[PDB]
This record gives sequence, structure tokens and C-alpha cells, in this order.
Amino acid sequence: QTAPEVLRQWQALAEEVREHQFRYYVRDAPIISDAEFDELLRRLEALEEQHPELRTPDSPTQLVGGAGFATDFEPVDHLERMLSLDNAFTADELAAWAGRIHAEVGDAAHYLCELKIDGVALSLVYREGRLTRASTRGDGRTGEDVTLNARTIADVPERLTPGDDYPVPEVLEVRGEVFFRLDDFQALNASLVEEGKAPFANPRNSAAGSLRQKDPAVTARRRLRMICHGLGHVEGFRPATLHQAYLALRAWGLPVSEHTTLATDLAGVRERIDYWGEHRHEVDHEIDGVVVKVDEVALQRRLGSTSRAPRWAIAYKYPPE
Ligand SMILES: Nc1ncnc2c1ncn2[C@@H]1O[C@H](COP(=O)(O)O)[C@@H](O)[C@H]1O
Ligand SMILES: NC(=O)c1ccc[n+]([C@@H]2O[C@H](COP(=O)(O)O)[C@@H](O)[C@H]2O)c1
Repeated sequence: QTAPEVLRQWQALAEEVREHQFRYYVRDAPIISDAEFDELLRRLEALEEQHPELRTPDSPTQLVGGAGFATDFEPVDHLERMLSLDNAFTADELAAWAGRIHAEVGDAAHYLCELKIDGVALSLVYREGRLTRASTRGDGRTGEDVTLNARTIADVPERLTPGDDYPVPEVLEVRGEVFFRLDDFQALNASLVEEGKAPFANPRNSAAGSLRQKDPAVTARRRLRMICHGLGHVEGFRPATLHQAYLALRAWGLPVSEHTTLATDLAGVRERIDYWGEHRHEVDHEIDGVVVKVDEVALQRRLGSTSRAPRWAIAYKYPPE
């Protein structure tokens, strides 16, 4: 065993160094000067000379000076199973879902109405306010590790911002959608064609492909965006409602949509659906529908979920744009 202070110092220094290596090489966006970084690395190298067992092929020093940053899409489990959503395509279907909800929990349920973004699902995990893992949906229990790629998304903060009202959770699994804005999708296609590459047929395909890059620097060069729309496993945070949960996401620095509204009953839900039916074209990214969710966490627990989806939510899908 190496002495505890030595090990502590090495770990801390190596992590700080690797982070700047990632920020400089992958993102082309350093956050400390070249001089500052150089002293940092010099120090890590000194520590390793004094204790050569610390020099490993994985060290930011011994091996990885050019880069060692590749995504391999290895399977990684979600903390809580990621489900899909049941759909409704007609007024009748939606009313039937509402009725079922009424029969189980009466008039105690309110409905959060969110815009359904037609992108790529991404699950992020923050441990003690720090981003540790990001993965794809996969089969729901297990997805693919695209942590490095997710680290290049501007909207995804590496660290959560501490706030008076909302303390940083011990563990936070937050779900969101990754997408391109329409103008950015066109721009990307033009750039791809300029290099002799095939363009993407649609923004969803384009987001998926941009996200899933073995080399995260490719992802860093593209304007991916992310909007959080849900919660998985959480520790140190017990929001009464989804809407209140979104306020904490905001305080912490996570990206959330400004188009969400809280309806009190089905008439309110119906109004939002009719409204976005008329105005979804004005949003700068693709919206295929409206997701209706029982807002009260306790009611969500009661209603539960099936193996494939929540009973407490439903996606009202429009006709193709
Ligand atoms: N606001 C949203 N809330 C929940 N899920 C959303 C939202 N927007 C997009 N989605 C995605 O919609 C997926 C289910 O969609 P679908 O299979 O088309 O019915 C989710 O699993 C999410 O990844
Ligand atoms: N400002 C930075 O964060 C940063 C990080 C990594 C490398 N670099 C620059 O690139 C070279 C350093 O060696 P590495 O190639 O591991 O990073 C030096 O020119 C260094 O200043 C800068």
C-alpha cells in the first residue's frame, strides 16, 4: 500500500490533469492557461518519479499525453429502469387515459404538459454534483456508455451549481433528450457534403450519429443540445412534484424546457394539446407531441408502471409534421 496522503494527492492531481487534457484536446476549450496546465503536469510527473508504482499506462502522464479518449459504447446499467411511453393519437384515447387516472386517484392529480422532443434519449448520472456517466437507452436496463460524448455537449454541465434552495443531491440520475436545432442540422449537412460525406436524412438520425462517435472530438465539433425531461434514481432529493423537481434542475444548472405548463384537469390538457398543434412549427427543434404527466410524485408511485411504460404518463402524438 502507498501512503494515504500520497494516494490522495495523486488521485486528485491526475483527475484535474485528465480533465484539462479532455477540455483542451477533445473540446478545444481549455479552462486554465497553458502555463497553469504545464505546472500541473510537471507536478504530477514529479510525484510519479518519487513513487513509480503510481505511473501506470492509464496515468494522464505516462501514456496519455496526446489523448487516450475514445468511446467504446460498453454496456452500462441505468440506476432505475428507463421506460418508454404509451401513446394516444386521438381525443378519445386521451380521454380514456384520463378516466383511468381519475378512477385510481380521483381529482388529486394535476397534469404536467411537456413538449415531446423527437431526439435521442440520454441518461445522465451525477455523483456528489459531478457528472460520472451518460448513457443511451439500450434495452432499458442497460445502455451504452457515451460519457465522453455527453461531456462535449454545451448544455450538459460537468458540475452541478450549488444553490440556497436546492442542495446538490448525493446521487442524481436525470433523463433528457439530445437534439439539433433545425438550422444547425442543415449546417451540419452542408459541412458533411463539403468533406465528401453523406448527409443525414433528418435531425434525429443526425443527433444520434453525432452523439455516437468513437472519437468524442467529432461530437464536440457539432452543436448538440439537451433538454432534461425526467428523473431516474435519486439520493438526497425528494421533490413533491415533477414541476418542483424542474426548479431544482434549473438551480443546479441543468437544461430544462420553457414550454412546460401545469394543467389542473383534462380541459387544461386539451387546451395545450390544441395549442401546440397549431404552434409547434415555431419551435426551433422537432416536436412530435405532448407528453402528459401526473405531476404528484406520490401519485406516480401509486399508479406505478408496467414493464414497458409508466401508467402515470402518456404521449399524445400528432400527425407527422
Ligand atoms: N418531454 C418528454 N418526456 C418524456 N420523454 C420524452 C420527452 N420528450 C421526448 N421524450 C422521449 O420519448 C420517449 C418515448 O417516446 P415514444 O416511443 O415515441 O413514444 C422517451 O422515452 C423519451 O426518451
Ligand atoms: N490549457 C490546457 O488546458 C492544456 C491542456 C493540455 C495541453 N495543453 C497544451 O498542450 C501541450 C501539453 O502536453 P499534453 O499534450 O498532455 O496536454 C502543451 O502545449 C500544453 O500547454 C494545454
